[PDB]
Amino acid sequence: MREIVHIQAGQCGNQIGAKFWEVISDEHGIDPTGSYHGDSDLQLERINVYYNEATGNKYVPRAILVDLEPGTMDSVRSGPFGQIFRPDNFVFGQSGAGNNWAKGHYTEGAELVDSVLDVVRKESESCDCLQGFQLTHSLGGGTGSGMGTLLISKIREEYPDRIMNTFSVMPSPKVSDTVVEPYNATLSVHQLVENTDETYCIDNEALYDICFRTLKLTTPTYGDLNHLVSATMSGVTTCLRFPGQLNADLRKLAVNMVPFPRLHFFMPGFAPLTSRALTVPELTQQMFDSKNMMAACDPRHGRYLTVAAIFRGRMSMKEVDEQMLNVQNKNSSYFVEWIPNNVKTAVCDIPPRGLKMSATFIGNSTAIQELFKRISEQFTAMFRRKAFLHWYTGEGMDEMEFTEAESNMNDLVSEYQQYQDA
Amino acid sequence: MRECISIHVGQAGVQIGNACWELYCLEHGIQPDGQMPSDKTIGGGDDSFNTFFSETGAGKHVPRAVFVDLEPTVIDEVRTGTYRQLFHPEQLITGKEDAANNYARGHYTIGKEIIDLVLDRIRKLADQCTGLQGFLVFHSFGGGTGSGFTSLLMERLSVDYGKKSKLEFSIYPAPQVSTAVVEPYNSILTTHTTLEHSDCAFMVDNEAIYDICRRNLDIERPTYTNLNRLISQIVSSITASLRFDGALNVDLTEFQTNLVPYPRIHFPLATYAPVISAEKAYHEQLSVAEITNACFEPANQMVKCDPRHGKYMACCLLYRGDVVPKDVNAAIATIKTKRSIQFVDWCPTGFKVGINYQPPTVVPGGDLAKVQRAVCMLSNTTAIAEAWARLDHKFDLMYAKRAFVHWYVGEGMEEGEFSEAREDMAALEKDYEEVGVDSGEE
Amino acid sequence: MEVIELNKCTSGQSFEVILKPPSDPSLEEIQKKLEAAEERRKYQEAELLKHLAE
Amino acid sequence: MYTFVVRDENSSVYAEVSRLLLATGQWKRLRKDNPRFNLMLGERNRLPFGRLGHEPGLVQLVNYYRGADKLCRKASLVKLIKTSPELSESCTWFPESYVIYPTDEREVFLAAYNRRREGREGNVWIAKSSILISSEASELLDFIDEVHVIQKYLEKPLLLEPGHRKFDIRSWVLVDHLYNIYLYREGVLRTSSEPYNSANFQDKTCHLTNHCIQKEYSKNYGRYEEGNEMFFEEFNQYLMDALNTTLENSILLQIKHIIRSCLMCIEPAISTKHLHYQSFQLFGFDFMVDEELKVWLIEVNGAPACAQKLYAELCQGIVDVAISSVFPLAPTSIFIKLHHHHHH
Ligand SMILES: Nc1nc2c(ncn2[C@@H]2O[C@H](COP(=O)(O)OP(=O)(O)OP(=O)(O)O)[C@@H](O)[C@H]2O)c(=O)[nH]1
Ligand SMILES: Nc1nc2c(ncn2[C@@H]2O[C@H](COP(=O)(O)OP(=O)(O)O)[C@@H](O)[C@H]2O)c(=O)[nH]1
Ligand SMILES: Nc1ncnc2c1ncn2[C@@H]1O[C@H](COP(=O)(O)OP(=O)(O)O)[C@@H](O)[C@H]1O
Ligand SMILES: [Ca+2]
Ligand SMILES: [Ca+2]
Ligand SMILES: [Ca+2]
Ligand SMILES: [Cl-]
Ligand SMILES: [Mg+2]
Ligand SMILES: [Mg+2]
Ligand SMILES: [Mg+2]
Ligand SMILES: [Mg+2]
Repeated sequence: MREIVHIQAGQCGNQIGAKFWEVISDEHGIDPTGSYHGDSDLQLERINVYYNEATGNKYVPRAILVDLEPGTMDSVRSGPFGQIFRPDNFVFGQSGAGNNWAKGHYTEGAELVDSVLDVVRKESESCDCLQGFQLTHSLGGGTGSGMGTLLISKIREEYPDRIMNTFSVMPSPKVSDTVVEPYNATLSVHQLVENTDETYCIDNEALYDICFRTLKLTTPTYGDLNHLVSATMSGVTTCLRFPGQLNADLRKLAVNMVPFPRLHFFMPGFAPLTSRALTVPELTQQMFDSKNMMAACDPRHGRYLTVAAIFRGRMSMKEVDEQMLNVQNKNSSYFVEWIPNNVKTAVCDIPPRGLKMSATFIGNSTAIQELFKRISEQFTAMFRRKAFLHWYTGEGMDEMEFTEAESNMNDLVSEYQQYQDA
Repeated sequence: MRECISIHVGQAGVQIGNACWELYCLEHGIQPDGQMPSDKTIGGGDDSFNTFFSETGAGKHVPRAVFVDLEPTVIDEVRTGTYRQLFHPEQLITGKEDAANNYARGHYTIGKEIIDLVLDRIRKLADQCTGLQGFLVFHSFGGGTGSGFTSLLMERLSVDYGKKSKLEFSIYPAPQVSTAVVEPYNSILTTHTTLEHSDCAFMVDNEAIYDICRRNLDIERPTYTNLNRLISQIVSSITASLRFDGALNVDLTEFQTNLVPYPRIHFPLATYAPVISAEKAYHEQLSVAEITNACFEPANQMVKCDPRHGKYMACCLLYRGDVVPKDVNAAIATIKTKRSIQFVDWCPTGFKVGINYQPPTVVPGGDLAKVQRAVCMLSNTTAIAEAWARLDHKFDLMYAKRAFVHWYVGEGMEEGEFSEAREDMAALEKDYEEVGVDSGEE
Repeated sequence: MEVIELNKCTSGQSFEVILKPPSDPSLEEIQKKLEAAEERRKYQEAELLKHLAE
Repeated sequence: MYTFVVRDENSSVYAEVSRLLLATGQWKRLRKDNPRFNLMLGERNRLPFGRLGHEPGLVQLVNYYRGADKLCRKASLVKLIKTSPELSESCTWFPESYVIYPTDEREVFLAAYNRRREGREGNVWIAKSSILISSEASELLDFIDEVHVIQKYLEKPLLLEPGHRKFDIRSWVLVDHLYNIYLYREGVLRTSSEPYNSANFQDKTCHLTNHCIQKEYSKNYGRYEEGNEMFFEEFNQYLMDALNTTLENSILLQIKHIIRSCLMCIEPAISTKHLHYQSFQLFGFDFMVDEELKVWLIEVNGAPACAQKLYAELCQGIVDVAISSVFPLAPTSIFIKLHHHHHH
């Protein structure tokens, strides 16, 4: 359990993926040319989880960049850290996917997927002991969503005993590109329910609200949304990236977080929310606050099956333990009683850039059903009139596949509701 | 002299082992490079310390120890630290990926792949013994390797060394330092499969140790290092009789004989005093009466429980330091008129007492103050079953919903193994109850 | 309260004080259990690859 | 906010205590199987004491003392008294008692029975378990056969007037987590409304003073006081008017002595002073008084009720001294603190 292979697919996937690499490269002291210039050994101890070491003490992200059009990856390559990525790990077509899951999954994506897998295989081949994969993508478009889930299936077939983890951006009318997003997201969710072990549900609804309501951003851009995402992604991978006891690899995280295989969709949260001194008590209260959650679900509307909390910075561990106990002891009703001691806490001395201390929240809450119900309602409003379906049937799909995807997502909802009441 | 082989399994087992051998070296005057000046017989011998150490012609004293972990980072630290010279490479065994806090993964999936190797490396140690007594096995209940690989090892050890005794030092799970929600599952699975293979097991609840460190060492937030230094003192107190001249608990068999009349009920409670902070500027040294009295306080036990509401089958007192029998007997007489000490009808109310004149050794720069006298009581009391009750309840809460079970089945373990293990624990709780217990708006 | 079996040596002493008197699976089987579990992992994996082939 | 769980729904006292804790607004009740509680109001039987005091971040308290059953079980109390030096077989405030199985104290019982029978001494005993009054041993033994205790029956009770009637005194005693012993200032007399008849132990309505019994078999139930309960102000006035003495002097001194003796005897066995969780418990001590104004202990109850008109006050006293002592909220104590330190 050491190496992770990172993949980022499509426009959203690549934009947030690029930001993730910028952020953690800074945290690990790796500059845009892959040279190390940090002042702490904590930085390099587990650097091999995410980076290969090339010649000249150069560190290279174990990262594969995928798209069905070149535009966003041209931008990535021009980006500040664009030169750090391995040039042969850019795999792209020219056709685009037109926000169409069928094109990403069955036609345009089909034609490209083998070459992605050649690169993945070359990455896995140099791994001393691959843990598994993390994928960044959105569910509302065509490439990240349709081709991204195609990839996950092929990867599982080839590495069926490795962990699959995703950061999956869920669409919202509030931050929407096309009307077919609910279709692409429902089709993708069924894939995720079956073929990932752990999925961070990143809700563009939540991201927008935080930017608007909390950060006082009148007109949030995708860039502002991605600030929150990259901050969250750094937080939730801290335990994989730095020496530590708890959830230090992807399988142990799954074992701590997933009591039933399908219910592996996590609501992440972060504090303090950023666009000059925070106390452990304040971090703890803010990390559990709905307003700090990146999935637009009311956690008081459900129950926590499991929780992982990660605190970063120099702070009193005694105080951390006290505050974490205080949260559970004073709101014990929201933690299912049939999983004793279901909240685990890690502390890492290195804080993220620009903060003295911070906290990241990963919840497996039954309230996540609210996010799937929302997608399900939007899907049905259209599907009942078969609206916009020609875009999909034109790529060889039939309606039955929509009925099935819908049924399985409603099953998922019913399954959360079951443990909410147990 | 008859040799004992120590086996350290998984992170808790390995790190506790590290602490113990450090302490053993200090106690016997063995240097980090393995040399032992005071040992005038170069290159061999059958002194009492040779029970735990072999010797090279170069005069190096080598722990009769094997370290096993399914991932390398913890053992790599043994290979690279102070006592790296102490151990031969073949004594330190690592895999590449761990058991992921999953008993089934440690026991079936990864266990199957490394057990023949581990056994070969133990065989090598055994072939150096002229009269192997048996095994001391250190591991956690909660980890995947600690739980799952140990049970597999213990099964096979009974097959390949059928006449040898096996003692355990086992770390019982405590949420304040634990790293997995499923630790109750792993504890119960490993206890079930190990029960028939272990002759005597000393359980240490991390909660008890944690609180002793907070309360008596004024450590605000104890680390595994704090905890392991204290555990190693207790382990040393327990094994001192195998490593020094004496006439009590002089061989592994005597542990069962003195502490375990009923084979299944083989978990003695350890109680230790005194634990004093090295930072404590002014400390009044405690008497024999005071440290003995402290053996009957729950706050000093390795497992929090209430021996007053239980019964004893046996009690041993192990002293280190300035202690003579007269004061022990005076202490006991007095304690007997105050404490509730009820033995079962079929055992004599008495104490086996061992005294080693050398006071406890403490690690330079450690948390523990040097004291003039210390004691470790080992009592086989039914009250320790409180800890099984706690575990079994947690197990029941999760298992009723099959929470996390799919992880174990996915490793090829059958679900039936959960309920079989649980049934055995139920039978075990019942056994303690029978041994230990007699028989509205008003 | 009687003391008994007092033994003394340079390094220490031991004795007993009474306050009152009274009132396995073979290697074969182990291997078969591990192989049974391995077969089960194999079957579950084959089922998976079949489902992915479809 | 403090938290508590309720595990005996049939308890009137703690139902009232629960009612009160809520009404403060600083206590919240959890589901009975939620482990994150400060306070357990526990079940009467097989309370899981082993699962208490293992919740990081919570000081935990329970309303029963593990081991107090030794005092609160007929057979146990007899054994405890005979075998404890501080009480002893020679103890003077507990009637001669023997434990009889259907070890068994049979031959020892008969020996004292015969002894009385030969000395002409009055020889009525009472058998009961967790009731037969008789002067014939054979009957006593034969009834049981069909664990018990046989107890010298107090042939010479103090009889109230008018009524020529028997009674027993209930005292409520709260022992807190520090092992302070608090005697509630209000006790109650459970009276028999039927004149005492010593030439017929067959009809037991005039011989056994239990509320339930007088509430059925007694055709004068409620005749002298409501219901069959005389309280202390009145009983004291009676003692002053009739016997020229006070309740304090003739009776209560012995009661306090007995209560303290019993509880101090078992303190080493049940104290939670250095324990990872803490206990308190409310006890119901039952007394009889003879015509010499001598007090005898009959039994100790581990899960008592309270007299209707006293719940409010006693139950408030419970949260005051037993609960808020451990978990303080954001007089003229109703209790008498039983303490005494004679030097010798
Ligand atoms: N006292 C003490 N307990 C420890 C130590 N290390 C881990 N533990 C406890 O052991 C349990 C976790 O088991 P580990 O030994 O770390 O796991 P492992 O045996 O290495 O097994 P895997 O990592 O799952 O393969 C938890 O209850 C920990 O709190 C240690 O050094 N000292
Ligand atoms: N948070 C975030 N969401 C994005 C970004 N780009 C696109 N999206 C969302 O992703 C969905 C559109 O899919 P996209 O990734 O652009 O299509 P693809 O290239 O075919 O995968 C919509 O839900 C958009 O709101 C981005 O940079 N950040
Ligand atoms: N030794 C005795 N002498 C006289 N009366 C007794 C004696 N023992 C019991 N009684 C009567 O029987 C009643 C019930 O007995 P007791 O054991 O105190 O309560 P319970 O049977 O309700 O547990 C008492 O209130 C008392 O009136
Ligand atoms: Ca083409
Ligand atoms: Ca030698
Ligand atoms: Ca055996
Ligand atoms: Cl053998
Ligand atoms: Mg787009
Ligand atoms: Mg490990
Ligand atoms: Mg009564
Ligand atoms: Mg009664």
